Amino acid sequence: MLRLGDIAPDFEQDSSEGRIRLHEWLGDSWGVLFSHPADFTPVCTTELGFTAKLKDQFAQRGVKVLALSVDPVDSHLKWIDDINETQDTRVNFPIIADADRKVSELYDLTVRSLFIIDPNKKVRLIITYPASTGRNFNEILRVIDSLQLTDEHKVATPANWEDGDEVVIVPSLKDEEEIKRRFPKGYRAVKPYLRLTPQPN
Amino acid sequence: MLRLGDIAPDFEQDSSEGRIRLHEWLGDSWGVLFSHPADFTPVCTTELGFTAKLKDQFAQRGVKVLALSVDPVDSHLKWIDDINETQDTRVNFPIIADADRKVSELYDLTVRSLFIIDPNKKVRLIITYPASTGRNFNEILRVIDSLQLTDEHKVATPANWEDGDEVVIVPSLKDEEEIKRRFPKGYRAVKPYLRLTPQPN
Ligand SMILES: [Cl-]
Ligand SMILES: [Cl-]
Repeated sequence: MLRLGDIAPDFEQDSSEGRIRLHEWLGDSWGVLFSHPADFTPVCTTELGFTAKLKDQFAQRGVKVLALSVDPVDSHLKWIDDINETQDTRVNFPIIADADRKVSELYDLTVRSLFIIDPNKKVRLIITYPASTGRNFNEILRVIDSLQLTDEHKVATPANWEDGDEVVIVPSLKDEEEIKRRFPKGYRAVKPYLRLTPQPN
Repeated sequence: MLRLGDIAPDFEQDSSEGRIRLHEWLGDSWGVLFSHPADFTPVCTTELGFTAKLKDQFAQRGVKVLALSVDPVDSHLKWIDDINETQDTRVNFPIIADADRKVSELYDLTVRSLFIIDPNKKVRLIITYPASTGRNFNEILRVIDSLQLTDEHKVATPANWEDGDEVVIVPSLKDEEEIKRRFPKGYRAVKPYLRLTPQPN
């Protein structure tokens, strides 16, 4: 029902780091909300492990990270021992306890979803993966870079774009003077609808 | 409404390679159905370009690839010139023309969706990306490898798993004799719920 461009619903809820008021807690930065169906599940253990190891990577992009599970806070803190010990890491982000299902109803939640939330609290990507298959975390960082650049500049990122790669002038932008103004590096109209420009940063 | 574990609805429809009866056309292999909102759009041009370049990669995994757009077949064939010329590639897969919206209603279709379909015609992953952001195609191949392995073996793939990496005994499998039987390479119970085993292939 929740979809891309909708506002990520606010909530107040207990976490392994205390009460989180989502919109306040995010403030200015981008957000990632990772859902886990249960505590003490194996793929999720490796996922959180890896999310902890990429803390520098998210902070450097001004991204704040939450995890969400129905199990209570005291359970999350036992699991954080498991994750720390087995994944050789330190969990350094909040795990929400949704023991009343307050957040789970709002985000329309065997599959596990991930929501990327922008500074205006808009949902910018929903990724749902089945229990069988852990996530690739390079892909969420890449997607965040693309999202940040395309909010600041009138570009889209092509297939197999990585931060720094050549981009595409967004098709809606047709005014020649505004293009000249926004892209001093210029562009190659390899087709009239395919205007390739250096990443303008 | 369409979801993971549902059957990918069958359809007969015109394509740049002729009439496609999806279930027949897939037959035994895995499927990827890539949706594009329109022909002659820039990100999609790079996406199809790249899908064409990975034909060896999909075939080697016994995966068949379709693209879907509302524009008519004669339009797809003009666009295939554009894609061939600008992407330095040869489009070698069918692009469905959905000029009656027959397929678009069935798959519940600015965002563009991708459906991974197994040999039993079940939907195994839905990925929806916004217009701003081209896909990473390493990630769809990785996901396919994980899906194929977890259908054949009672394992899940951990975070940042690549074909060959160590996996996890699926949590539902508890019978010790059946574990011994299925995993002669053995496993490390680093926790009772986190049983790491070599990729059994
Ligand atoms: Cl690249
Ligand atoms: Cl790996």
